[PDB]
Amino acid sequence: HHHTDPMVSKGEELFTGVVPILVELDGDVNGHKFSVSGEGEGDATYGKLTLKFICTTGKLPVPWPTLVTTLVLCFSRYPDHMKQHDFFKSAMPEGYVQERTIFFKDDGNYKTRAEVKFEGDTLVNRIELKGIDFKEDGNILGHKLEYNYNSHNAYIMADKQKNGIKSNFKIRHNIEDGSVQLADHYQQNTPIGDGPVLLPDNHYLSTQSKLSKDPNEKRDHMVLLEFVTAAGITLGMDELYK
Repeated sequence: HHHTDPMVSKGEELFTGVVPILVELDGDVNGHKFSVSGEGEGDATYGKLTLKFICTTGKLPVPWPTLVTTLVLCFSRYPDHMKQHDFFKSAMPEGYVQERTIFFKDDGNYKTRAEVKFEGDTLVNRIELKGIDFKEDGNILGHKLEYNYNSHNAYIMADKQKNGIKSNFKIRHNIEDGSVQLADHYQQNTPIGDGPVLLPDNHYLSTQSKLSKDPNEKRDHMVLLEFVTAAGITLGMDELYK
């Protein structure tokens, strides 16, 4: 890697090559307590994540797809002309707090708080999840969601007052009967360290995820292949290719 901005070189230097990932979640949804462990690898050069998650308490009391957004946007591919907008890498290695409220339309809410930071060479995502006001017969506690996932765009805006970022975005979960369960995401990220961070201009992250199962695995689990790419800022003075 070679950038003219030493602040960019610093972040890029930590996400060179393949980085091992640990994910830890403690959850309580309507008093159903559960835990999830995840392991895999991230490759920020390709925006590529490969993760396997296991429910360590037994059967997951909510559908796996409802946890995908909660269960490491520092592995996003930022194109070269946008690297000065990568908040996520700039906060490393001390890390950042990621907070969300997820409103399931006509159902309950998840509240999440995560610390994303390095423990030695390992990127760790440690999460507390609280779920309240879910319908026992609804799409979530009723397990009526399909085991699949769509492509989304998450718009990222600076919050200069907290030296962080915020995002609002909608996830669509396919229901078994061909309908859709909307999940409205509100997100804020703040640095853990007191050092400076890159505060971005408005842009979006483009996501694509595939869910699968390990045919040899007897525990309740999810295999996740995810790609994340930053976009929405164009290159040139009108223009390089014109």
